[PDB]
Amino acid sequence: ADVAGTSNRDFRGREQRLYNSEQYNYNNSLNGEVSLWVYAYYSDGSVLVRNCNSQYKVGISECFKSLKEVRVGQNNDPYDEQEVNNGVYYPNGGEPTKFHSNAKPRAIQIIFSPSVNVHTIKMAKGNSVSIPKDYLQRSHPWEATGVKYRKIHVDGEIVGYSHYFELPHEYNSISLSVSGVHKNPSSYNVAAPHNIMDVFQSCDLALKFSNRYWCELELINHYISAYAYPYLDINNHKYGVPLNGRQ
Amino acid sequence: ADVAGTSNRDFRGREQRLYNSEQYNYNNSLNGEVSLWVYAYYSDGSVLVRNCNSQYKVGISECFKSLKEVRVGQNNDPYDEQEVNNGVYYPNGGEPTKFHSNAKPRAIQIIFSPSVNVHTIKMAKGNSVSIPKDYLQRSHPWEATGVKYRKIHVDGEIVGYSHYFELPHEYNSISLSVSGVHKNPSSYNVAAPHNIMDVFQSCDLALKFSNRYWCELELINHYISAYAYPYLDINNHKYGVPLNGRQ
Amino acid sequence: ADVAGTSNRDFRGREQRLYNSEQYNYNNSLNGEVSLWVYAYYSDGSVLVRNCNSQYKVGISECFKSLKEVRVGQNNDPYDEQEVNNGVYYPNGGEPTKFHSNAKPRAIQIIFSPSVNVHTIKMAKGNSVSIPKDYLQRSHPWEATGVKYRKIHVDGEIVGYSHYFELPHEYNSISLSVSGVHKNPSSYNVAAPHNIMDVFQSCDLALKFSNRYWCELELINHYISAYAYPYLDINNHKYGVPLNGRQ
Ligand SMILES: Nc1nc2c(ncn2[C@@H]2O[C@H](COP(=O)(O)OP(=O)(O)OP(=O)(O)O)[C@@H](O)[C@H]2O)c(=O)[nH]1
Ligand SMILES: Nc1nc2c(ncn2[C@@H]2O[C@H](COP(=O)(O)OP(=O)(O)OP(=O)(O)O)[C@@H](O)[C@H]2O)c(=O)[nH]1
Ligand SMILES: Nc1nc2c(ncn2[C@@H]2O[C@H](COP(=O)(O)OP(=O)(O)OP(=O)(O)O)[C@@H](O)[C@H]2O)c(=O)[nH]1
Ligand SMILES: Nc1ncnc2c1ncn2[C@@H]1O[C@H](COP(=O)(O)OP(=O)(O)OP(=O)(O)O)[C@@H](O)[C@H]1O
Ligand SMILES: Nc1ncnc2c1ncn2[C@@H]1O[C@H](COP(=O)(O)OP(=O)(O)OP(=O)(O)O)[C@@H](O)[C@H]1O
Ligand SMILES: Nc1ncnc2c1ncn2[C@@H]1O[C@H](COP(=O)(O)OP(=O)(O)OP(=O)(O)O)[C@@H](O)[C@H]1O
Ligand SMILES: [Cl-]
Ligand SMILES: [Cl-]
Ligand SMILES: [Cl-]
Ligand SMILES: [Mg+2]
Ligand SMILES: [Mg+2]
Ligand SMILES: [Mg+2]
Repeated sequence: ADVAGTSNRDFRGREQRLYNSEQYNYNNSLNGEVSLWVYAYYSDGSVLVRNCNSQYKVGISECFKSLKEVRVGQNNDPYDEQEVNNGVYYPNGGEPTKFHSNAKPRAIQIIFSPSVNVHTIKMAKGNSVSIPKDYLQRSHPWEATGVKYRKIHVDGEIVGYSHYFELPHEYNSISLSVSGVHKNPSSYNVAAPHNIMDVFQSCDLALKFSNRYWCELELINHYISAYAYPYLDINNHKYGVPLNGRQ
Repeated sequence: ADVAGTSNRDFRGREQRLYNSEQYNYNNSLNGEVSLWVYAYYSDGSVLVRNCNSQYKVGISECFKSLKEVRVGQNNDPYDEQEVNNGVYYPNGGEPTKFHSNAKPRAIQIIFSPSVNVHTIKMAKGNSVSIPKDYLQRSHPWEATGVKYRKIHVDGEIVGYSHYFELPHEYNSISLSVSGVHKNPSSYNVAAPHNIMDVFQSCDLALKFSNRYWCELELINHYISAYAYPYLDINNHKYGVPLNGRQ
Repeated sequence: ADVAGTSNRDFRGREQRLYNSEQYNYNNSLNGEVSLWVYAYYSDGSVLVRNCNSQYKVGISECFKSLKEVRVGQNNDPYDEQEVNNGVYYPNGGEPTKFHSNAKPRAIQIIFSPSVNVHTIKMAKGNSVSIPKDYLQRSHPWEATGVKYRKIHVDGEIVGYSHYFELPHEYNSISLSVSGVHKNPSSYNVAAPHNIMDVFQSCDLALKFSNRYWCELELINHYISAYAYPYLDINNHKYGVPLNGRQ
């Protein structure tokens, strides 16, 4: 046989490159996943991830309470934190023993898989009682924020998209929903009658994941890297696995 | 300049009236919210609200368990109340220490924003195991109850719609889902192929809110009134903010 | 009058047969329910049921954590079980006091009502972090498993469909979503524009039920049999109520 890495008959080499290319392009096919991660960062350094993986379109919807840090199996002062909720839903509306709950997110990162079309991204960053813009009567139910999404590049390939905003002020008390649609460069509407019921089933079939990791290092190591997910850390370091045309 | 309140050149006055009119009519545009509140009233006077706010259509789905009173951070006798659940799912099916759980709702109020079309309202008021009408085989999955919805009028304007039913009998053990569609007097189908994927995204983007307020006064003060929501209290008093054509 | 059971004028007899036939065929009409049960079996003999009942289509979506046994109001070692979660999401990723959590399901049974079309059934049996097939890039978001569904026959009638798989190995750590579409032998697309918004409302109106029964006997007695649901027990015994053309 020919010698490895010296000719066009390194079929092992060609097959490796095709395997990676097939995965990248399958993901971008209408058969492929579109994935969304919402990361809530807490002052103790831990990070809640909410993930959804689905065909055609994907989303996550959270309220003020559901974004708050919960240390499973540890003390979370639930009565006091309910009083925090009451005090955040209406000024002077509760009697907690604290001014600022350390369970409040300090920041949010939204990351999409590279199979999203950024022009379809929508976000409702609402107030603490789940209104998009102060009052329902004046609220568009979303903002289209795609132009703010940064490309996560690795080795010249887009491995994902990130929108990051901090919540450093005392009044940064939010509710949050996010939605994105899978790329479709064809003119075949996946939600027209020939395929519409499959998009309804995709709403059923969407897989969700949630966990609170004790720090960003642990998240990077045992979540992001373990499962070939894209990420951007606090030092602007990019994570992900480039696949198209690559060995 | 002209003197305030004496001529057609009170532009401040005209702008105020337009601001309010724009909010009312924006809410009724296809860009606007449609909102649903389900209020569960408990014997201790507290009130659970479940709220969802979304474009195009909106709904809430609850089971017997999820409607039960939960006092966050206080004693809820969870084992005993699981035995209540077992005893309510099947007669003589549990061993709780009580005949009637005070966590059971005594009444339900359903309120829609004025941007709902009442002809589209649907409700599945089911039994304790989440069947609409005793057995699945005979169950239509909803009832269309719009004709029972009362207009909440303030200053001659419809600020919302209410359907209220008490659950005063021991056998009033329910599951509950409710759905309504945003007004659309145009013939443009928001869920036809030109816009269908946006209605799917609206399912993602819908913002939800839940809280248990200690009484109806507190609910009126720090929830309803605070956020310009419609309401009807036990004394048939109407709450809401009239906007169309008004300063 | 004629004597009972001796002539074609036993109208009581004819009405009984029609009552049962009407229920069976109503269930199969587009007005009827389609229902899904996911049963998670635990080593202590208890069984979690997740049920959804809806028009047009139905589904259930669970993650690794949500399938785990929870004994309401009893000790569940929540910190230790969070460490189990960490150790199952990534090998050697936690520090629980155990090798195998007895809260892990030992098996799953999926049962559909007889009103499902088995060709529409889809399942995403994913890994512990809610990826269908190890990595998102290579994942079709479902498998179509209808050919594996067994008919639950009683008295020669199909009363439901079952797919059952055990999880007996230590590496059988899963996430799970399932979806099925209601029979529609007509060419009228229930999700084409004439009726599409009603299918969106059906997503709102779907009723859900969850409970953990202490054993299969109790499940059979107070859940399955009580509410005329189909079932298949560990001894391959079939349960359900035959209705079509029957008294
Ligand atoms: N492209 C490129 N890579 C370099 C160079 N010098 C060092 N490198 C490293 O080599 C890596 C690329 O190697 P290859 O993947 O084999 O080269 P390639 O440009 O991708 O070409 P093919 O994969 O064969 O089509 C990069 O990730 C760099 O870190 C250079 O001059 N050009
Ligand atoms: N319309 C009306 N309001 C009265 C009358 N007497 C007292 N009011 C009070 O005045 C309020 C209405 O005042 P306005 O809003 O300035 O009058 P309007 O009828 O709405 O007329 P415009 O807003 O200028 O178009 C009502 O809410 C009443 O409580 C009356 O005779 N007619
Ligand atoms: N069909 C049938 N059933 C039998 C026979 N012997 C005993 N059985 C029992 O009788 C039951 C059926 O009785 P029926 O329902 O009155 O008879 P059928 O065949 O359904 O006929 P119709 O309901 O009158 O149309 C079955 O469930 C059997 O358990 C037999 O020879 N033929
Ligand atoms: N020294 C080099 N000279 C020429 N091309 C390079 C070199 N290093 C990498 N490349 C190529 O440049 C392209 C972009 O790779 P690069 O490493 O810059 O991506 P990146 O990870 O986004 O970079 P960075 O994260 O440092 O901004 C790839 O096609 C890669 O093969
Ligand atoms: N004394 C009055 N004479 C004439 N018109 C009035 C008077 N008070 C209010 N109105 C007008 O009548 C219309 C209805 O207002 P009204 O106060 O009756 O509404 P409402 O809050 O639904 O009343 P209620 O709650 O007392 O039944 C409004 O256009 C308002 O401007
Ligand atoms: N002894 C019998 N002779 C003839 N027909 C019978 C007899 N018993 C039942 N049947 C008929 O046969 C058909 C199938 O009934 P059967 O009792 O076999 O259903 P099944 O409950 O699926 O059976 P099994 O669970 O024992 O496999 C029905 O129409 C029934 O009326
Ligand atoms: Cl494709
Ligand atoms: Cl419009
Ligand atoms: Cl029909
Ligand atoms: Mg290369
Ligand atoms: Mg006026
Ligand atoms: Mg018979």
